Amino acid sequence: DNAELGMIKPDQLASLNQALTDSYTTRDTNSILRSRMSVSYLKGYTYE
Amino acid sequence: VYFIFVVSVVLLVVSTCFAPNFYNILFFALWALNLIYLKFSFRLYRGLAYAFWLTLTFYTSIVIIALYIYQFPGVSQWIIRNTSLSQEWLNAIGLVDFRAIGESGALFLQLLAPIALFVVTMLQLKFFHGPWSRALVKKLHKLANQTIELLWRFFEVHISKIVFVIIAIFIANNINALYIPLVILLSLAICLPSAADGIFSLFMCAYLFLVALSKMGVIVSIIALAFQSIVIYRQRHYRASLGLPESMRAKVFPDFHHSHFDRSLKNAIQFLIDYGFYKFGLEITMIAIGIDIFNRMDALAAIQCFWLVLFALNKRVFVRRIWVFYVIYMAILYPLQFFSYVGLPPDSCIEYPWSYWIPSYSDDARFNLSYLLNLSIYGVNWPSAYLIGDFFVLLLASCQLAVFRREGEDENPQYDFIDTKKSYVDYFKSFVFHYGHWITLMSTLAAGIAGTSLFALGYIIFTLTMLWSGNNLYVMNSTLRSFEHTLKRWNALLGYTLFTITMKVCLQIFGCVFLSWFDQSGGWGKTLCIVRQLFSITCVNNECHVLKELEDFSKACAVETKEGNIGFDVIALSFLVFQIRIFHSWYFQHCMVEYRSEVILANRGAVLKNQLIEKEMKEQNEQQKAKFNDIRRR
Repeated sequence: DNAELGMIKPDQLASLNQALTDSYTTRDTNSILRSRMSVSYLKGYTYE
Repeated sequence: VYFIFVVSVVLLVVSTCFAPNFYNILFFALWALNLIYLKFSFRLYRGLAYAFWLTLTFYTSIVIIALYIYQFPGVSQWIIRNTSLSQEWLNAIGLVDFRAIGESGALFLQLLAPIALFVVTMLQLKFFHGPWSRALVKKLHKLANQTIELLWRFFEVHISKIVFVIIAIFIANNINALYIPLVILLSLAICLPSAADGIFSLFMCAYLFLVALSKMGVIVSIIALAFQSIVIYRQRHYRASLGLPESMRAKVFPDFHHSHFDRSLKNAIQFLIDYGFYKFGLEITMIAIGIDIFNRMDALAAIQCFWLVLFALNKRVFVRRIWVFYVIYMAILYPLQFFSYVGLPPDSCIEYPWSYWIPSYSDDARFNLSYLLNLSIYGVNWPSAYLIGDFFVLLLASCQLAVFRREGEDENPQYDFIDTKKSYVDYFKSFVFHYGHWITLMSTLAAGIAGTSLFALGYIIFTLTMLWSGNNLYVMNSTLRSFEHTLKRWNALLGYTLFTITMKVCLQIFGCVFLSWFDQSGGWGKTLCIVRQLFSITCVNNECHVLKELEDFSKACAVETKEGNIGFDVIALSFLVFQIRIFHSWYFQHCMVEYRSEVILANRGAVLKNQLIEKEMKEQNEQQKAKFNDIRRR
């Protein structure tokens, strides 16, 4: 609970998850695959 | 008979397999003049036979003795002092002291190679010039001779065409200054008949020579047209050997009497495609242009977009002459298209006023536009697909044009045939033609459904309405409605496909034009989006850049980025127009009328036969079970 070693609020997790998806560009498919893999990796862990 | 070819190899090889020098570039030139003189004529063949007799050999021997005497120490400085020749000019000559370098392995290479070429060329000169200039193993030999004759026939048929393709992928790969006056003469070659084949080919041998001299892969082209002239001479020699006419016959030998092609498999197999003649040219060019539309996807292709429309909606005899204008309207587009393509090979110092006319929108847009109108831009690297496509369509048009010049043509389906009901090859072809009007023609329409467009919905509704009515339409032969129905089909599956493919280029150029015409606050372009969600959308080409504002607008718009008509539209159009000029006549009408009577027939007749035969089966199975119970019991 202390600031030195604290948990992650759902607000920060939601913001990071939203940030992960918007980093791509419409044309490039490598960006599509990268965003797919990164979001799949990130979503594998709950906020706990 | 062929050690002259083994010789050939050696001279060229020795001259060309080490650093270039004066001796080496002089021999190369002599080889080129020898090939040119062979190209000139066969009495020139006899004269070049007289030649070897007196040249290259004495020049090879005196050069050998000169380099040998120069290799001695001390005499080099004496000669330098006497003749006042600089050392750099002596190295350019090639006469260099190898002992001072210490590379003893260099000396033996050009002490064994020129001597070997000398001895082999004396052996050839004193031997070959007499006889050559004067003129189940047995089953295996016969088969080998048959295959040799067949491949020679195919070569003399289609080596003339190959020399065009093997010379054009070369220029397509690499473009420089020393190619501009070549390709134009190339455009002047196919655009004219064979009456100048001896002259224009020489025009090749004169220029690709000089560009090689400008150097200090091309040799593949040299041996290519040398082999072309070789077979040209050899076919005439073989014909004169057997007392055959010297005329250049387009038809090798009427085996299956052309229209008697039906004969069988290997019987048709040949003129089946050999006499492709007509089928070939016409339908395949309507397909060469279609496949070219994908390779271009630019505004330059928009001009030829409607030229095929000019053909597809009129009878062949109706627009016979205008297509003769068309084949020459592209015979002159390739040369100045290439002329613009090159522009200034190394560099220059001059500006472009087209850009000046353009101002106040975006820098990316003018680059995209200049790419789409396909004219010159400094430093832009271009692919090679456009050149090959234009080259192939030009050849097909010229071939079909020769077909038309050979003969032309002076209220019903005029052409008709006869019946015999099937034949292996035709058995196969007739069986697939019977169902072709149903699944082969409409699988392409199904691909059009897969084409994920609003125009795809246009296909969808039509085909759904056609599946119910046309089936009963063809099988009944509606009186005074046959030509009317076929015109309906023309407007239905021929007019619509071209009518929806014609915008497939200008809508994408619209999407590629002056950056933005869609992205702000309130209420205009959410309905200009509902249409741009499927109308203008991909504007896809593999060379473009965008800016931040159009990057955000596209992020909002969410385009799939796959709308090119290559997948589903062109291959449907091509099938439809491969069908149009064929099923409008020939057996089609026979089979179309074969569809009506059969109705009444199997409708009220084999029905009772069927009920009766099912009761008949019942009877046999009944008796069999009775018997087995008896026998099990017995």
